[PDB]
Amino acid sequence: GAVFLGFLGAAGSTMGAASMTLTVQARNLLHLLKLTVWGIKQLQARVLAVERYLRDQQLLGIWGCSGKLICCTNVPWNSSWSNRNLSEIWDNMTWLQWDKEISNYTQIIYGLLEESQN
Amino acid sequence: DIMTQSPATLSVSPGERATLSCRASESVSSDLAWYQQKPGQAPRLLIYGASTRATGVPARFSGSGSGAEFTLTISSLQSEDFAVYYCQQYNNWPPRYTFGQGTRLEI
Amino acid sequence: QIHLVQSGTEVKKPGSSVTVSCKAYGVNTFGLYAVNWVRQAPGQSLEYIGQIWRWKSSASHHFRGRVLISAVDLTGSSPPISSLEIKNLTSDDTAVYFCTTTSTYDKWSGLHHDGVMAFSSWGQGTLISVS
Amino acid sequence: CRIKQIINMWQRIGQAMYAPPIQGVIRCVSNITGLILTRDGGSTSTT
Amino acid sequence: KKVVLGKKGDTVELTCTASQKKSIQFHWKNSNQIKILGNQGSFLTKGPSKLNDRADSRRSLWDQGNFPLIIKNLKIEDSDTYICEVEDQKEEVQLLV
Amino acid sequence: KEYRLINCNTSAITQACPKVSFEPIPIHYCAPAGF
Amino acid sequence: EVQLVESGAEVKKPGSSVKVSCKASGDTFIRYSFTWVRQAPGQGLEWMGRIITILDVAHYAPHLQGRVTITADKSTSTVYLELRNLRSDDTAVYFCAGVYEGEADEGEYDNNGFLKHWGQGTLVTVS
Ligand SMILES: *[C@@H]1O[C@H](CO)[C@@H](O[C@@H]2O[C@H](CO)[C@@H](O[C@@H]3O[C@H](CO[C@H]4O[C@H](CO[C@H]5O[C@H](CO)[C@@H](O)[C@H](O)[C@@H]5O[C@H]5O[C@H](CO)[C@@H](O)[C@H](O)[C@@H]5O)[C@@H](O)[C@H](O[C@H]5O[C@H](CO)[C@@H](O)[C@H](O)[C@@H]5O)[C@@H]4O)[C@@H](O)[C@H](O[C@H]4O[C@H](CO)[C@@H](O)[C@H](O)[C@@H]4O[C@H]4O[C@H](CO)[C@@H](O)[C@H](O)[C@@H]4O[C@H]4O[C@H](CO)[C@@H](O)[C@H](O)[C@@H]4O)[C@@H]3O)[C@H](O)[C@H]2NC(C)=O)[C@H](O)[C@H]1NC(C)=O
Ligand SMILES: *[C@@H]1O[C@H](CO)[C@@H](O[C@@H]2O[C@H](CO)[C@@H](O[C@@H]3O[C@H](CO)[C@@H](O)[C@H](O[C@H]4O[C@H](CO)[C@@H](O)[C@H](O)[C@@H]4O[C@H]4O[C@H](CO)[C@@H](O)[C@H](O)[C@@H]4O)[C@@H]3O)[C@H](O)[C@H]2NC(C)=O)[C@H](O)[C@H]1NC(C)=O
Ligand SMILES: *[C@@H]1O[C@H](CO)[C@@H](O[C@@H]2O[C@H](CO)[C@@H](O[C@@H]3O[C@H](CO[C@H]4O[C@H](CO)[C@@H](O)[C@H](O)[C@@H]4O)[C@@H](O)[C@H](O[C@H]4O[C@H](CO)[C@@H](O)[C@H](O)[C@@H]4O)[C@@H]3O)[C@H](O)[C@H]2NC(C)=O)[C@H](O)[C@H]1NC(C)=O
Ligand SMILES: *[C@@H]1O[C@H](CO)[C@@H](O)[C@H](O)[C@H]1NC(C)=O
Repeated sequence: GAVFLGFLGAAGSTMGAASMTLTVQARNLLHLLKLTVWGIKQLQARVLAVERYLRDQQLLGIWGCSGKLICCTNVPWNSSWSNRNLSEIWDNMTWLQWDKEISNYTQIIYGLLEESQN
Repeated sequence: DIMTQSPATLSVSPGERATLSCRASESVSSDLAWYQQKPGQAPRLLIYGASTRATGVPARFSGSGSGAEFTLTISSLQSEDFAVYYCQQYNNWPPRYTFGQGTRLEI
Repeated sequence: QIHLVQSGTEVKKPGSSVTVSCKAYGVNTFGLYAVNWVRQAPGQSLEYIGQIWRWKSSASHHFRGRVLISAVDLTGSSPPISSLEIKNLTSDDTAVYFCTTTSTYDKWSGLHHDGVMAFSSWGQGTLISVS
Repeated sequence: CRIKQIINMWQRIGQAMYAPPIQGVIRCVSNITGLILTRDGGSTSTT
Repeated sequence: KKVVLGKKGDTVELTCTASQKKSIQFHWKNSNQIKILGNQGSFLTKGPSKLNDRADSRRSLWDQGNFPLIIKNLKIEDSDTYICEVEDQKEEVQLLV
Repeated sequence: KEYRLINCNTSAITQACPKVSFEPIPIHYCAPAGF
Repeated sequence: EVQLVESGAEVKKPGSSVKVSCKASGDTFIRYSFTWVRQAPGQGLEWMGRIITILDVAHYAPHLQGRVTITADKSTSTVYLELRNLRSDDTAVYFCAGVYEGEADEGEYDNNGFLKHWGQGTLVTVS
């Protein structure tokens, strides 16, 4: 569960280069009494990392995208969510600009992705 | 909890070297205070730290020792060295600075 | 507690230059904040001029080559000063000028969109007449 | 440089008293890699 | 603003007050921006003024937010606006001798 | 309470004083999983 | 080097509260840690307690828990002792004693246990 840092190397570059770096940096990045306390604290780090990863996979489990690094769902865009030519999306923007831009539509998209499993 | 003196009574003559010693239960090794009290007087200090003289102390008062057992010697016992001799352990913290018993020297 | 203060009312000649000061009391630095100069013709609506966000001076396409926007940080005995110089004045620049400052510290704020900003804190008005 | 033993705590507001000093030689080979300065306001340049 | 008067010699007390009970950093200055007092963590710092020797603050009150200033030996040259700077509440009192 | 002469009992604690050693080692402030 | 003028001898009762002062006139009062030591008649010295002057903290022997209070005032330069629950054995000779501790106003406090300067001894009689 130490691959959370390797996500961040593609910040600043645009969305297509980051989408390639997803697959590339995912494939490449894979008895004294005072010592048992160190063993227990390192296990409490590792098991916490495993539980945070499983919670992040369970939140992708609602939407039918558990385990998939990239999935393509069945919820059509109402085009009042970034009414923009998607060449400009995948070439002129970074991910921080998306988290800023569609921030007021993201709970709506999450509700639709939950409701489109029924 | 601890402080006996190794003699009890020293009924000696002047000119004779005195025998004063102090026995403690636990190790101190630096903190023993020597006092001399004539009856009717405030106890004059002689040796603090079990190794040094105070102000106005004559050179005949020689204190020494280590650990828990200490010894003060008076070689030239004068006609004023008949009194009660006290030893005080002041090692421990928080302060519980107990005293010794006392040694009378009636001639 | 930004208490941004400008200079006073000025009048110049056509075909000349002018300079308007903008002292930024209560501003940490211009690295964190960003200064947007804007103007208003009498009776009209507010017309953008330029900015110096992240120490990159830039003016709009209407005003290129005629306008210099400079800044000195909070050094020593003076607060951060922005300044607006206009070369080759015409009689159509008689207007109330404003320097504005907004905070660019938080990326997920919403007051700014990649260097295009809402004007969260304002000056008080520097009128320039041209005769 | 003296050695003082009725100290003001920096942890909080208080005072502390410590043991008397130690036996022998104390060595404190260090590096001054910083300062902390303040100023004087006013007046009408000056120094 | 506040106005506090004195006559001569006796102590006089000025106050800041914060609303957090946290012993945060303050400073007491005058009109010419010369320092009079300064909290530094939990330590006291005077300033290079005429109140270098005569100013004092109750140290134990800082944990309750109250930040006093106590001036002793009120002379005629100690009548000036004194300023709390705590976080932003630049409080101004005026001392009269 | 009450109200300006707030009860400032300057308490005192007496503990034992062993003479300790003291030399500061470096410290690495790590961030947890997810940060 | 303070001279420690004690209080006068008193006549007390069983179950009373005696207050014995000790005026230490001389050098700086806060630089001197003081100590009350009693003397039973004919017997050895019993340590009662020790007050640190500038920290204003007093420690006591385990036999005198809750029944003795050593205070001091720095303007009067006076070290007061107050005993409650006076018993029959409390008829004894009491002693106030000081020692030089160093420049306690800024720095040094040597924490000495030996008693250099003494008072004069005051007999308190419980009758
Ligand atoms: C922490 O450390 C940090 C460093 O690690 C530190 O950051 C540095 O801070 C300092 C300040 O402390 C910064 O220095 C200032 O930078 C300002 C911004 O400068 C930029 O832009 C200007 C303008 O560029 C426009 O025009 C030129 C024309 O040649 C074009 O080439 C440009 O493309 C651009 O044009 C576009 O925009 C125009 C509108 O403005 C449009 O019209 C146009 O169409 C275009 O769209 C450039 O000149 C600057 O480049 C210069 O410097 C860079 C390197 O810094 C060089 O590479 C380059 O060659 C140039 O030399 C830069 O791009 C400056 O404005 C500011 O300059 C003032 O001070 C300097 C001295 O320091 C003076 O020489 C200068 O004249 C300015 O002073 C004037 O204004 C002050 C008040 O603002 C007055 O007091 C003074 O009297 C003087 O006024 C005079 O002129 C006025 C107009 O100029 C006029 O109005 C007056 O009437 C009077 O005549 C200064 O250089 C520095 O850049 C930061 N650097 C970095 C790396 O961050 C930080 O502060 C520290 N922080 C803390 C808290 O300590
Ligand atoms: C900046 O960093 C530097 C290091 O990068 C720090 O410098 C170090 O400072 C420490 C302490 O100042 C020093 O440690 C001493 O080293 C000596 C040499 O080896 C030791 O002799 C000494 O140990 C004695 O004292 C200890 C403490 O009680 C005892 O536990 C130990 O047994 C030794 O004591 C003997 O002698 C004493 C004499 O008083 C007697 O009491 C004892 O009974 C016993 O006989 C310390 O270990 C380091 O060596 C320094 N390192 C260097 C390279 O100089 C510096 O302190 C830092 N600056 C600050 C401000 O922290
Ligand atoms: C870093 O530290 C500096 C201190 O050196 C702080 O600078 C001070 O900032 C305060 C505001 O935070 C300034 O106070 C304001 O001054 C404004 C203008 O007055 C100045 O200019 C006139 C005209 O030239 C002079 O006559 C006058 O002497 C001043 O030089 C006032 O307009 C402001 O008042 C307004 O708000 C107050 C709020 O209480 C109202 O009461 C008023 O009615 C009015 O609406 C205000 O007084 C102060 O002047 C600055 N001093 C200096 C020396 O720079 C920085 O703020 C600080 N920065 C940070 C980030 O902390
Ligand atoms: C002092 O600085 C030098 C710089 O290289 C360093 O090597 C040395 O270890 C430092 N001394 C210390 C930390 O005691």
